[PDB]
Amino acid sequence: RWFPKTLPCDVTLDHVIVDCTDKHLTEIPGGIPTNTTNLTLTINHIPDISPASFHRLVHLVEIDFRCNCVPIRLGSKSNMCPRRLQIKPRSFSGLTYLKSLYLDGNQLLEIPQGLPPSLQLLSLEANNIFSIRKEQLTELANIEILYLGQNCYYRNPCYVSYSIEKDAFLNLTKLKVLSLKDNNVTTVPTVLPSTLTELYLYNNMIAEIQEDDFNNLNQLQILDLSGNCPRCYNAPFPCTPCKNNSPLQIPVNAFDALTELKVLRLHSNSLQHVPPRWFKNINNLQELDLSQNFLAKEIGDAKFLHFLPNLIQLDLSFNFELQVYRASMNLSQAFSSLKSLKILRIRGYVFKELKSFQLSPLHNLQNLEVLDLGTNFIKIANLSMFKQFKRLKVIDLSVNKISPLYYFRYDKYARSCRSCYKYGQTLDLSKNSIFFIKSSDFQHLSFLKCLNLSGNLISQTLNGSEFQPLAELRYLDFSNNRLDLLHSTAFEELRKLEVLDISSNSHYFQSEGITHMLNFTKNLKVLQKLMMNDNDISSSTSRTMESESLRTLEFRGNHLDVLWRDGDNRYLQLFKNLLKLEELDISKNSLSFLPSGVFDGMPPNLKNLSLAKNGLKSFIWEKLRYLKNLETLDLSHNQLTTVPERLSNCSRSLKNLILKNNQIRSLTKYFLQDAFQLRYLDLSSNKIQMIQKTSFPENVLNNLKMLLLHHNRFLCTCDAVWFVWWVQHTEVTIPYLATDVTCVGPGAHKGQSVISLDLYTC
Amino acid sequence: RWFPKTLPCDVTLDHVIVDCTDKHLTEIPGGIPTNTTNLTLTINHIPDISPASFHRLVHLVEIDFRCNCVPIRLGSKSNMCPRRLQIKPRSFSGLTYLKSLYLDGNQLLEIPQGLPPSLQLLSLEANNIFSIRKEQLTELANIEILYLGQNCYYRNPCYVSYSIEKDAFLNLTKLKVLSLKDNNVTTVPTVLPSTLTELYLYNNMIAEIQEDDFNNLNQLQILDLSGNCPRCYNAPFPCTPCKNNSPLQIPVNAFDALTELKVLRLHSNSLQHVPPRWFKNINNLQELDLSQNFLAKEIGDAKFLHFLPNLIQLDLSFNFELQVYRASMNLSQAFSSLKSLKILRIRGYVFKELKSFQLSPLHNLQNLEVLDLGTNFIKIANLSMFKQFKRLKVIDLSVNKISPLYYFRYDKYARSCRSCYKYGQTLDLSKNSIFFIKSSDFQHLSFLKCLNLSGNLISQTLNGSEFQPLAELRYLDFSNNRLDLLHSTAFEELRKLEVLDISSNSHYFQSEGITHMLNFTKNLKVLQKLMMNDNDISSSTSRTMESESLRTLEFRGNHLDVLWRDGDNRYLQLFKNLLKLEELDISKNSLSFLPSGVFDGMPPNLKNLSLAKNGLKSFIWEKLRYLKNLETLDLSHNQLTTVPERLSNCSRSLKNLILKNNQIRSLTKYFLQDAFQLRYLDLSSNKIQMIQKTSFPENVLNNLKMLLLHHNRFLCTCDAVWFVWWVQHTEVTIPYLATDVTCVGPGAHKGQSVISLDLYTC
RNA sequence: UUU
RNA sequence: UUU
Ligand SMILES: *[C@@H]1O[C@H](CO)[C@@H](O[C@@H]2O[C@H](CO)[C@@H](O)[C@H](O)[C@H]2NC(C)=O)[C@H](O)[C@H]1NC(C)=O
Ligand SMILES: *[C@@H]1O[C@H](CO)[C@@H](O[C@@H]2O[C@H](CO)[C@@H](O)[C@H](O)[C@H]2NC(C)=O)[C@H](O)[C@H]1NC(C)=O
Ligand SMILES: C=CCn1c(=O)n([C@@H]2O[C@H](CO)[C@@H](O)[C@H]2O)c2nc(N)[nH]c(=O)c21
Ligand SMILES: C=CCn1c(=O)n([C@@H]2O[C@H](CO)[C@@H](O)[C@H]2O)c2nc(N)[nH]c(=O)c21
Ligand SMILES: *[C@@H]1O[C@H](CO)[C@@H](O)[C@H](O)[C@H]1NC(C)=O
Ligand SMILES: *[C@@H]1O[C@H](CO)[C@@H](O)[C@H](O)[C@H]1NC(C)=O
Ligand SMILES: *[C@@H]1O[C@H](CO)[C@@H](O)[C@H](O)[C@H]1NC(C)=O
Ligand SMILES: *[C@@H]1O[C@H](CO)[C@@H](O)[C@H](O)[C@H]1NC(C)=O
Ligand SMILES: *[C@@H]1O[C@H](CO)[C@@H](O)[C@H](O)[C@H]1NC(C)=O
Ligand SMILES: *[C@@H]1O[C@H](CO)[C@@H](O)[C@H](O)[C@H]1NC(C)=O
Repeated sequence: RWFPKTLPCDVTLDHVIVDCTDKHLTEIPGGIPTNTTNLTLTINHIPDISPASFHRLVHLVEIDFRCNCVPIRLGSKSNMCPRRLQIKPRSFSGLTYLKSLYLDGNQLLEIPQGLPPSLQLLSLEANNIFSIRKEQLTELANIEILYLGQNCYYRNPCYVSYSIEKDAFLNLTKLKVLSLKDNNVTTVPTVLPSTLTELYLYNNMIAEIQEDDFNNLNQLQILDLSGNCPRCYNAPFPCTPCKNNSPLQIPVNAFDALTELKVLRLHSNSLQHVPPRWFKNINNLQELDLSQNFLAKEIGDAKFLHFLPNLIQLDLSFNFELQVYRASMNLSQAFSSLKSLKILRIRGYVFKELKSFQLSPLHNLQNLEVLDLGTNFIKIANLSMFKQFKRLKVIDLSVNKISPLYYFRYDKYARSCRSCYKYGQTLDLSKNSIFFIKSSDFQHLSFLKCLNLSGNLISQTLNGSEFQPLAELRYLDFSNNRLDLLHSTAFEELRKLEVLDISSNSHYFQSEGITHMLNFTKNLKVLQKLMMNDNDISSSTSRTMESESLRTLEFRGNHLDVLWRDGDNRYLQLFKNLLKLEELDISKNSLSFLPSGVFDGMPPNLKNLSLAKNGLKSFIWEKLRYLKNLETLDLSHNQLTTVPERLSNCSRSLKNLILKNNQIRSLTKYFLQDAFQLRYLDLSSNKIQMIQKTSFPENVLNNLKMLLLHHNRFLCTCDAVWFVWWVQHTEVTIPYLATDVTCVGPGAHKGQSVISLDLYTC
Repeated sequence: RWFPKTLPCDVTLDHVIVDCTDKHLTEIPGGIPTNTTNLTLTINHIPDISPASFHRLVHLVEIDFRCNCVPIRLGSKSNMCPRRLQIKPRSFSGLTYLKSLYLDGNQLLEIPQGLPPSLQLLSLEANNIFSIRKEQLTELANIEILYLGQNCYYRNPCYVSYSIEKDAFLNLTKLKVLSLKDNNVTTVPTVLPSTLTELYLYNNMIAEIQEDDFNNLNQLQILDLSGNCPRCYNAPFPCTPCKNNSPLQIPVNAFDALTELKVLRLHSNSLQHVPPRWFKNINNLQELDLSQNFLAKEIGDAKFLHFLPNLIQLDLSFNFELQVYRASMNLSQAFSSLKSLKILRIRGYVFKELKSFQLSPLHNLQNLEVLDLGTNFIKIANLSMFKQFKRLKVIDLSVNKISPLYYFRYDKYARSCRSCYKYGQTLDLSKNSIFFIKSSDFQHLSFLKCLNLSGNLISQTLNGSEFQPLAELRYLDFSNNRLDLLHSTAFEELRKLEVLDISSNSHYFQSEGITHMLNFTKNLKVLQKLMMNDNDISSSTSRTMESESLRTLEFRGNHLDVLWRDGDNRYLQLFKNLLKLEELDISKNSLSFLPSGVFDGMPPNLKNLSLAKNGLKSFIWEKLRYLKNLETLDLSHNQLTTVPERLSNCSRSLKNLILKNNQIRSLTKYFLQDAFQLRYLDLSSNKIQMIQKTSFPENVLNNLKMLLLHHNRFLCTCDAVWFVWWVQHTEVTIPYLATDVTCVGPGAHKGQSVISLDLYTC
């Protein structure tokens, strides 16, 4: 480079994007390009905005000035904002091309004035604005999107009811989206402009809908009235219900004007009845969320479903009656109306026994993909019943009591300041009480692609006779179980098995004297991936694992340290006969060193090797000559103190060397000499002081995709003159260059960034 | 003190004990007291011993010079010993009073010569000495104890058979203890001096005992011949069996001379028969270890037990037949002979069903205390059977398959280089497959004091009707289960319950929508201690826990960070009504801060409080005024950067302040002013540079039991003059004062210990 | 850093 | 650091 970075911001270029997110700034920086279209300054501590702020920046279409002063309870309690953001007059009115402005999370007291007529989007979430006046909104003639939420709630209280003048929004003739969520609003702020497409009014104090409230809103596609007269039972937040357990009162004709309506969410409204009359003039409804109400009875009746032939998703989760364990699930025949239904969820209805007939109302739903009966405390269920449901993508019985955060969020859509479904048909029996299994349990289920048994009781000496019906099965998640690997024939029946997870089945590996057989993988002739993480495996009766197919083995969280104890050669070839193995994760095996033999004993095609988080205190680098196809080596989070004298005499194939979080204090004189194949190198979080040219030749350095250097101990004396220069001028990506690549001394420069460092005197 | 305090060694004083264990020394230090009786230099890197080594140290009775050069595979692989310890002539022969010498782990090639005639004990374990000659042993006329083991085994191989000359030990007329374990010895080194009391010959290549091998050893109390013709099945180390699965051959009359013999260990000898004839002349046998042999059949017969009326412990663990799941436990009636038996262990016999009668041979054993049938894969057992065994201290069924390292060590006695039994009768059902429970399961067991159900399947909504027979129960370990705390009546039946462990029952706390009732503790009117660690508790339907009795609550590894989320007051009194609570562990709750109300909401008698390992980034010290009985505060492993301006305006009662492992860079000007009650203060592993007198006044400092200062960033300039002086002269214990309390600068003194620092120039 |  |  002719001139160094200097600017503390990622200047991408598409549109000219300047991104100064979380750069510990107290002023907008100098040097921002004149052609800047989008400028982001979110999470900084810039205490004011003036006409100087954006003076030259005439082509700005977007300003993201979020979270420079987030409200006290929302922010960090180490770094509390002492004084609200100040916005002086005239700061925005120069900006003719400005289309989006984001001033959320700045403790603003009022809608900021003097905004340009070009503005289409204004976002003021998480401020202290709880009174909307018509006069304050006339600057927004041309506004289309308006976020006003999260200014009066339990985490950012205003201590009063929210106030919106009569007809405040009406003369916003182009307004499409309006969000007043999380605000302590008491009524729908009539009259609303008919142009509205989305209206978010959830988590508020609206006790009633008047029948003229949505009179003119023909174009409305999304309505959310959730959390008004909330159902408070086991709320993980402060929850005040409406008096007498009352519901949100919605006149039978309240929706008659909403012809175009695609999404209606009535989550947590304490509803007991879903009067069919609501939906008379709503033909095209696609999505209905009725979760967290009191509709256990209404689900038996449910006449309203007769008016919903277009409905793709219906949510009836968490409608149980308190203190009531129903013996079964009374589903309405009405459900058969729901011709278009792709997704149905009925978690938290709370019943003991599921029988095949209770689901009969759904048998003809042609488009049905997802049936979710999770978290129902179901104790009894003949799983063969799902023979009818071969066409379903997912059948979720997760969290039950079978044995042969989302619904409880306050605001799941809240914005920040910053799987095996793809294998085919899936039956999720996770987190259930299944202690024993046998073939009959899976009879008529030969269609299943993924079976999830994670988090059951299964404490069984699997012999190959247990999943015998499941010959289409590609994925078995057997994690968080108590597999007893006595027989090498475990899992051999699953002849189509591509992926097996036996992670966190440590129980029986923790006790001495117990025969385990890790050689069970010869039998599984299509197995691509095996996960046996966190099993505490320190003993094995067989001494090799063999497979012709296995590409990936995750072996983290075991005791290879015991198996490879110095002077015990028995297990040095444990992975040798995994002949296709490209990827081996042996991180967290409390390996303080590697005996000779470990690398010779690796399989031939090893591409990607993780020894992360072991406590490695030493490492013979020369032994990487045995791993002739090695491309990524992960030695992160260890106690290594030195790099090889010559990486090119260790491994000519290595592209990615991860050394972050070690105890390296310098580099060897010719470290990277000749390592032309190297592309990525992470030396971050070490204790390096100096780096000379001999170690980091330009030949090799300038071909790196990335070089990570942050969190070291750089000495910024005139001995550092080459490195400081090189960093300052190189094209090579070096993340955190303007935040965490800093000098620690000498004196003057202590704390100073290497990129700002001007060492004239040399 | 008049003089620092410069020797790098704990000078205890009883006998004058000088201990320089692990002090990174390369020479014996100067200044060792002339009256030194015991000197320890184990784990250092002192490369030789000379007549200078001990010149002045004339009263020495013991030298522990262990592990200054441990063998390559036994030692650290970062810091491998480059060259064996050298012992020059005349180094020991000045020491007239020397009685013990420990030169283990120094890579010595030969028994060191020139030793004094006063010497009673010589230890040479973990060296490279594998040939014993008579000539080399004549210096030891007066030796009583001789450790020669661990010079030829898989971890420290000599590559040949061990050699002992005929009659090598015979002219050691005072020899009592001789250890040749772990040595590749092929025969008992005859003839042995009759004076031998203990003889350790385990883990060797001894295929046969000749009948003259122990002819003259009337005084022998302990014999160990274990691991000779080892049973190699699931050995966690390299194990070579005798050919044809042969046993260690022991002539029927081999023990006839051993009249005094108290302990006989025949562990891992591949024995099939225990011929009664062995024990004909051994009256007083107290301890017999027959574990890891092939005695499944012999246990049915077992005629030899008839000759063992004095036997206190019998071990028959791990004798199962490979590939054989016995339907029951064929115990001999012979067992009834064992009148004196206190402890019996029969782990790893491997059977399916235990019935009450199989134990009938033991019914009259009056002195029986411990019956251990662990690790037997027992699937069925009526636990009421133990009605007969009310007099037993412990009944261990740990590691089984019931549902209504030790035996596998190489050398368990190997030396290093450095519970609820007390409640009464105990039934350990740990690590079993018990999924459901009910009252009948515990019928006739009302005698039990401690029940251990740790590590079962138990996934049940305990209602108070499950342990109803157990009214003497003082201790329930319910850990590593799946408690479902739906009912507040859980555990109320156990009216004598002093201690309850529901730790690591996180399963059902990890899923949303599930009602949990932490208020179950009101009912339990004698409960002293409750452990509910590692439960992931982030949701609770009740908002208080009440108890009149509870002294200790361990709540580590939960989510108080969610329960006390800023702006949610509901849980701020969660512990208030634990009225007798003296001790609260709320470490590992990922608490980045504490909201106001947390300390006002603590119970009145809180004495010690742990907030360790939370990520605390700040802390209002002034709110410790609410904890008027606080005595220990543990804020270790957090991100705190400052201490209070005045600890005495925060808490006048605090005795023990633990601040280790934080980010403190300086102290407040008057930190400890007036804090006369303070006794312990740990400031170790921070980033402190200077400490002035104003912060650490003498009147407060000199009353400390302990002050921890290591692993800081001390700047050793003339500004440090008071602190360097104070550290140098004080009586107050400061651990690691000569190892990890060091200057980091300026220049000259970088790395130097504060205690050696001479500041004349200031 | 003899397990 | 809007969950
Ligand atoms: C939502 O508005 C209500 C009232 O309209 C606020 O509740 C009042 O709070 C003040 C100060 O705490 C009390 O003195 C009053 O008793 C309350 N009035 C009524 C009528 O209930 C509430 O604080 C607002 N919510 C938030 C989160 O700010
Ligand atoms: C124990 O002694 C045997 C000799 O009985 C040693 O085994 C020899 O090892 C060398 C390796 O260099 C072989 O070439 C010999 O042929 C082996 N001989 C036999 C008879 O097995 C053994 O190494 C010794 N054990 C240890 C642990 O040092
Ligand atoms: C087969 C049922 C009981 N069983 C058993 O006899 N054995 C035998 O126990 C011994 C140790 O595993 C061996 O003889 C082995 O074959 C067992 N080993 C394991 N791991 N699990 C069992 O359920 C079990
Ligand atoms: C009691 C039998 C089934 N059951 C139940 O009805 N409930 C009810 O389900 C709802 C959620 O826990 C509540 O109404 C609760 O009372 C349950 N809650 C838990 N935690 N565990 C059960 O086994 C269970
Ligand atoms: C830039 O701004 C426009 C309008 O605000 C927006 O639609 C676009 O996605 C923004 N692009 C980026 C990368 O921020
Ligand atoms: C199985 O269920 C658990 C939830 O209990 C989930 O974490 C996991 O991703 C699921 N497994 C797969 C393969 O989808
Ligand atoms: C697995 O291991 C043992 C040898 O330790 C052997 O008995 C068994 O037959 C092997 N089986 C397979 C399927 O590889
Ligand atoms: C000191 O040495 C004697 C004799 O060698 C020994 O018996 C004694 O226990 C040792 N004491 C201590 C405190 O190490
Ligand atoms: C219960 O059993 C486990 C062994 O599985 C043990 O760790 C624990 O200490 C035992 N509990 C008590 C209270 O002794
Ligand atoms: C608190 O009590 C004592 C200090 O008196 C200490 O031994 C104990 O381990 C401490 N534990 C916790 C959890 O605070």
